Amino acid sequence: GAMGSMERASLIQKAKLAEQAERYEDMAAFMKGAVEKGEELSCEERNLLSVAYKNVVGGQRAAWRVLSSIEQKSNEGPEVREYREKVETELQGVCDTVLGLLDSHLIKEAGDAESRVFYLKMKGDYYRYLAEVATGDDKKRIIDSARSAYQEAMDISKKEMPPTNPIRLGLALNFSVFHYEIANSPEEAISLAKTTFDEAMADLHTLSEDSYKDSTLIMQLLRDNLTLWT
Amino acid sequence: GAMGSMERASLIQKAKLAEQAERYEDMAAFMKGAVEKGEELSCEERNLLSVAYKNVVGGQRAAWRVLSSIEQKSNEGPEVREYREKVETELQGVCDTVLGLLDSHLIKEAGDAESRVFYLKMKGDYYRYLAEVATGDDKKRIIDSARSAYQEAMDISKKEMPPTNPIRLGLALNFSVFHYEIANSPEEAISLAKTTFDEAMADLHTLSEDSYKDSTLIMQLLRDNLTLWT
Amino acid sequence: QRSTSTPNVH
Amino acid sequence: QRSTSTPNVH
Ligand SMILES: *CC(=O)N1CC2(C1)CN(S(=O)(=O)c1ccc(Br)c(F)c1)CCO2
Ligand SMILES: *CC(=O)N1CC2(C1)CN(S(=O)(=O)c1ccc(Br)c(F)c1)CCO2
Ligand SMILES: [Cl-]
Ligand SMILES: [Cl-]
Ligand SMILES: [Mg+2]
Ligand SMILES: [Mg+2]
Ligand SMILES: [Mg+2]
Ligand SMILES: [Mg+2]
Repeated sequence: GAMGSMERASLIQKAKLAEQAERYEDMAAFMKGAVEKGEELSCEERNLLSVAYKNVVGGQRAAWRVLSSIEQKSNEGPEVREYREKVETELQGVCDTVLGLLDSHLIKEAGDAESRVFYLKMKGDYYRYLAEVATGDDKKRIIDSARSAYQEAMDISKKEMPPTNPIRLGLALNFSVFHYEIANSPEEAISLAKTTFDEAMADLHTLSEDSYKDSTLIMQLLRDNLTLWT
Repeated sequence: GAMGSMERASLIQKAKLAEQAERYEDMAAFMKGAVEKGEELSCEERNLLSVAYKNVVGGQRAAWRVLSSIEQKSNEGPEVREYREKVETELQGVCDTVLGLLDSHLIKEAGDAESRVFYLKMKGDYYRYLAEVATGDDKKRIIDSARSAYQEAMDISKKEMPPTNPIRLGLALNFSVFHYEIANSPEEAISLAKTTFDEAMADLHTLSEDSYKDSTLIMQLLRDNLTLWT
Repeated sequence: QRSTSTPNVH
Repeated sequence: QRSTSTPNVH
């Protein structure tokens, strides 16, 4: 790859600079190069990978939603559809890149619970992003692949992590969004979000000194979705 | 080019969609393809070209300033300099693209005063952006090329446009920034900004129904720079 | 309104 | 503080 000649530590360092400069495509490129060195990623490095690609794909999803809304409202020339398809193809390409890195390099049987849950959560998310723009026999394959990855992550997180762990919380938040927005299962979504919030609250003393601000943020977002969904 | 097979009107239409989707690199690509059709650009289309490229180069300038500040503060590994040089090269490439389009296609002797002043203002701006990151024998060539383009624009605008015209105002604003930030001529900058504001105010009745909000915005920015500079 | 998912942080 | 130049509009 384009990053193959750079030392791993330099790639990490440049990803941090790219984050500071809000150059998220660069920072995704640096982190992909780091992943391709074939060594595990620490928690801090998983965060860099996550932030970079989420920023990239987030901007594409936002663009796709604008174009799709313009498109549907003109279904009430080919240019809107062509440009929406262009952005769509690029978004799919980024999700394919992430899902390929997860399968080729990051997801494995070894490693701590955080890493295993985090990468499986990632896999569920990027299948969910593919599902947001999918239609045909592609779309069934995609939705099940998302649910499957989320379910593996949930099983591990319930067995290995406290119910306030921010990866476990963020996973459950994102699975409940899958249920509501992707799987047309509002009751599964309210159920999962309610269980997750209540169980975190029931074992609030398990909050960690180094991540409680993240935990309490996700529980507030669970509550916001519950409010929106009821 | 990549846009050579698309109809001019479709390129304009897609630039407008890209603006709506905040896809400014796409919208710059569409507008460049439109320019390459070899027909004049209307006022509305000049605005599309301007908005697209300014957004692109603005993000690169912001990134370069972050990296340059990190670099200078570590002058008190090679990675910061290498990445700043990478962003620098990309910024220069975009300015070269704009300056090439101006020279190859847009700047000419014919056309109305607005178009001629606007493109020469553009040329001054993108030389100024090159000057922000230049150093050597490149840097003298660049600074004079900027001043030269701004001066041509000023001469035309003072002869052909009312003193509230927003292109004339924006040109004078940007020339005064050149004086202050690039040419180390604070007195020329305060002088130009003061003359420009006072002359617009003296002939305030020349405000146009279709652009007075733009005019009065630039005069406020002239006043802000005057306040900052005194 | 759209459901909220896990945000970017840190 | 940095000088302000012409902004993006419309
Ligand atoms: C330690 C580790 O493996 N991390 C990955 C990490 C930190 C967590 N996430 S997350 O689980 O998606 C998440 C994101 C945002 C919040 Br507020 C949260 F609680 C969890 C993303 C990457 O950083
Ligand atoms: C009609 C025409 O040729 N236009 C180019 C145009 C409209 C003006 N500019 S500008 O002169 O750089 C300018 C930008 C922002 C404001 Br508030 C302003 F008063 C002038 C940029 C492109 O649109
Ligand atoms: Cl297209
Ligand atoms: Cl680099
Ligand atoms: Mg080595
Ligand atoms: Mg498609
Ligand atoms: Mg034709
Ligand atoms: Mg250089």
